[PDB]
Amino acid sequence: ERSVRSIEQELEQLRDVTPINQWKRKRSLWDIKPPGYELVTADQAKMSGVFPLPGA
Amino acid sequence: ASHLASIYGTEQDKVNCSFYYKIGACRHGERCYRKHVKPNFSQTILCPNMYKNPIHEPNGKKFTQRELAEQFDAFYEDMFCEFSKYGEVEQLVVCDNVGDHLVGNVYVRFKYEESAQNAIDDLNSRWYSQRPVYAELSPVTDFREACCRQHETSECQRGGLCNFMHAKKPSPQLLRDLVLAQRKYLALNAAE
RNA sequence: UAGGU
Ligand SMILES: [Zn+2]
Ligand SMILES: [Zn+2]
Repeated sequence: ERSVRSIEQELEQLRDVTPINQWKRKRSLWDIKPPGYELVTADQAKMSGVFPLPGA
Repeated sequence: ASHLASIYGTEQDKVNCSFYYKIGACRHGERCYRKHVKPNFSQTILCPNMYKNPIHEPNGKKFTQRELAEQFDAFYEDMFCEFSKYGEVEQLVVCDNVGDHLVGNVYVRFKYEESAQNAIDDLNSRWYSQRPVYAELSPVTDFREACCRQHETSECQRGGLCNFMHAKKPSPQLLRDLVLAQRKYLALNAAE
């Protein structure tokens, strides 16, 4: 099959690029909750009304 | 005489909101009298008000032009990397408007429709920058029909209140490094 | 309920 050949034809051209699942993000703001909300889930926060969208 | 003409999703269509069909966000929202058809299957997802541009803050008038470019790249890098875990990302657009329906909106178009559904199912339970994440499927398909034409060349005379997407483009270095990094991640998961 | 077919 030519699939395995074409796969190990592109990996060599990408020998000096880091795959995106490895990329070290220095200060990623994901999953960062406001102070006190460590036990509050995201769904409970939206229904509480303390975090409204700009339209409302 | 080759095909019947139509006006679906057009500004002449008075029963469907043309702005929601092309841009994915209307200034009237849930109070609009014209139809907002929300797709059940879509390749594009919407995260409203995710990018808070520091220029529109009470104290963010202290950064230089080079510092602003690195800050926006830090946001786009943080966005593209996280969305890539839900499948292949075809395009990522960030809106730099101030209207309440388009300010800081983040659109992500996946390659497969199932990838988009799995993204909104997980993003609605996560946080970002001390705020809960709102995620939903957006009917946007072609971003060219949703971007402001007078904003690509020079600037739009309507300013930040334009109802079309004023997309803030990142640095070409980051965009290229991200597409190459995704291709390797997809190649390394195809070799099994 | 618009500026964009
Ligand atoms: Zn509408
Ligand atoms: Zn504009």
